Amino acid sequence: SEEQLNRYEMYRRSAFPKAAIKRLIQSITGTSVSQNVVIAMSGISKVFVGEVVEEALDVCEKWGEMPPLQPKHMREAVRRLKSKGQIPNSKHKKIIFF
Amino acid sequence: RKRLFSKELRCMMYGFGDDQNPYTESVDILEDLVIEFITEMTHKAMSIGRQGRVQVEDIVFLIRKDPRKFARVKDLLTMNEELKRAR
Amino acid sequence: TVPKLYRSVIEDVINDVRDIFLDDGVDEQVLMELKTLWENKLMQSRAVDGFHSEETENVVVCQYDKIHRSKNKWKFHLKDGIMNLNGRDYIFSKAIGDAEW
Amino acid sequence: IVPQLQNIVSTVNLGCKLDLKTIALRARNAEYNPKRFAAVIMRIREPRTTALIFSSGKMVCTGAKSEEQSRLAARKYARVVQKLGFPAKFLDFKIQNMVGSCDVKFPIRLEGLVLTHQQFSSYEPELFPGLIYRMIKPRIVLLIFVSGKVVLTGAKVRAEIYEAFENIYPILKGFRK
Amino acid sequence: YQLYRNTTLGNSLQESLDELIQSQQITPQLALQVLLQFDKAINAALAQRVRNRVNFRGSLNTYRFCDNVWTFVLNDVEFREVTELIKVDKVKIVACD
Amino acid sequence: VNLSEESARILATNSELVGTLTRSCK
Repeated sequence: SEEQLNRYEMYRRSAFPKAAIKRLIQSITGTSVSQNVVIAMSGISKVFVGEVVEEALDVCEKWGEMPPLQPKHMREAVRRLKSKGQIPNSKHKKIIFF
Repeated sequence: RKRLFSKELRCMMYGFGDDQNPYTESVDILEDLVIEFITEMTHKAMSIGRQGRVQVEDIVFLIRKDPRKFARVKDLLTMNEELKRAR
Repeated sequence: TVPKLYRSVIEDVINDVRDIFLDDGVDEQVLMELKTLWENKLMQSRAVDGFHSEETENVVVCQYDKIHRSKNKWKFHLKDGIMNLNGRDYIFSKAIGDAEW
Repeated sequence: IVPQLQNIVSTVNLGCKLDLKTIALRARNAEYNPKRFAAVIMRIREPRTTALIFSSGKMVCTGAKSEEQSRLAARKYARVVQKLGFPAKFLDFKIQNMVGSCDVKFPIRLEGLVLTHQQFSSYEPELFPGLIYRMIKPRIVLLIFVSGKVVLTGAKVRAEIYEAFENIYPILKGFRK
Repeated sequence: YQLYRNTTLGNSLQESLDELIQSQQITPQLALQVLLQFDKAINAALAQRVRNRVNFRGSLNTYRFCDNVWTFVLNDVEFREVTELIKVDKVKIVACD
Repeated sequence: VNLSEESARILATNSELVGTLTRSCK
C-alpha cells in the first residue's frame, strides 16, 4: 500500500551512526577498534532493537491497548526477553546446580 | 549523559511497526537498552579471544547462539566485501 | 638568529674534533688552522655578518613530516630547515606549504 | 539524456624491462614508493592523466576522458620513457575500463526497485547510500542513487554504456517518486 | 643525515678542509671523521636551538620522490614571517625523512 | 564526491517524515 512502502523504507534506511558507536566502543576498550567491528556492532544493535519492538508489539497486542507504545509494554518486553536468555548480563554469576 | 540515539531510534521503531510518533519515555528505554547491550558485548569480547582487543571474530563467536543476529552479521560482512570488490 | 647558531655549532664541532684529531695525531695549530680558515670562508661567502669579518639558486633544505596530496592540492609538513633566499639565509623549524600544481 | 564519460583505464605493453630507479631519478613528476607499491607513478599535466609504470614494461594509464585522449596520453608516456634511453615499442594498447555517469532528472524511490528486481539488485543503505544493479546482458554495474544520479561502470566500449543506460531508463521512469 | 653539507656552513667546511688537505697537514680517511662528527653535531643542534616557523603558499612546477627524498621546484612563491615577506621567483626544496 | 553528499540524504529524510510531534505519557 502507501504506508507499507513508507514503513519498509524506514526499516532499511535507518541505522545508528558509525561516528558515534566508534566513539562509544573506544570509551570501553581504551585504545582502538577497527571498521569491520563498528560495521558489525552497528548491525547487531539494529537486530536487538528489532528483537524488542517486534516483541513489545506482542505485549501490546496481548493486552487491550493500541499501537502507541507505552513504557508498560517496554519493561514487559525486557522481562520476557530476559526469561528466554536473550538479554545478556555479565554481572550475575548464575548457578544451575542446587 | 545526554541522548546520543534520540532521532535515530524513532526511525527504527517506525521501521518495526510502532508509530510515526513514538513516546519520548519509550525512546529513552530503547536507548538505555542499546547502550547496555553494546557495553555487555564489548566486555565479553575483551575477555574472549585476544585480551584487551575487540575483533569481528570474537563478536561472531559471542553472537553464534542467536540465529537472527548471526545471519545479519554474516550478510553485512559479505556485502561489505562485495562492495569493496565492486569499487 | 643565524650567527648565534653558527658560533655555537662551530665551537661544538671544534671542541668535539679536538680529541678526534689528537687521537689521529696532529698538532693543535692544525686545529687552529681548520677553525681560522673556516671562518675565513664564512667571510669570503659574504652573506651573514659576524665576527671574523669585523676582525646558485634559492634552495631550501629541510626535513619533512608528511607530504599530502588531494586531486590538485599539495600540503607540505616541513621541519628543521635552512633557507637561502635573496642571497641571505634564514632558519625555521616548522613549515606548512600549500601548493597548487 | 546522454551519459558523458568520466574515466578511461587503459593498459599498454612497452616490451622492454625497466629498472625503476633511473626512471624515478631522471624523469619529472615520477613517484616511486617500493615499500608501499612496486610501480612508478608519473603524472602529466596537459591531459590530466596518471601512469603506473611497472618493472616488466607494462603500463597502466588512468584518468583521461575519451579513447583518443587516453591513447595520446599513453603515447606521451611511452615517448618520455623512450627519450631517457630505454628502447620502448608501443606493442599492444588495450582500454581495460570505461566509466560514465548521468542524471535522469527526477528523484528515484529505491525500495520498489529492490522489491521488483531483487534478482539483479543488491541494496544495503548502511554500508553504501546506493543500489548496485547488475545488468546481465550488457555486463555493466550501475550505482543508482536517490538524488537521480546514476554511475555506469565496468565497460570496455562506449556502446555498452549507451545500451545499458537505454536499458535501465524505462525502469527508472517507471519508479519515479 | 649527510644532507646539510650542501649548505653555506657545509660549503665553508668542505672547502677549508680541502685547503688544509692541500697543505698536507691533515689526511684523507680523517676528513671522513671530521664530516661525520660535524653531521652528528648539526643533527643534534638544528632540532634543538632555533624554535621558529615560516609559512608559504606555493604554485608548484615539478616534483620528484626517490629513496625517501622529496625534491620540489616551485615558481613565483611568496614566503611569510610576521611582518616579513619574501617574494622570490623559483625555489628548489629538498627534504629527507 | 558522489558518495559523500548522497550519504546524508538517506538521513535527512529521516528527520522530516518520522517524529513530527513529540509526545509523552503518564
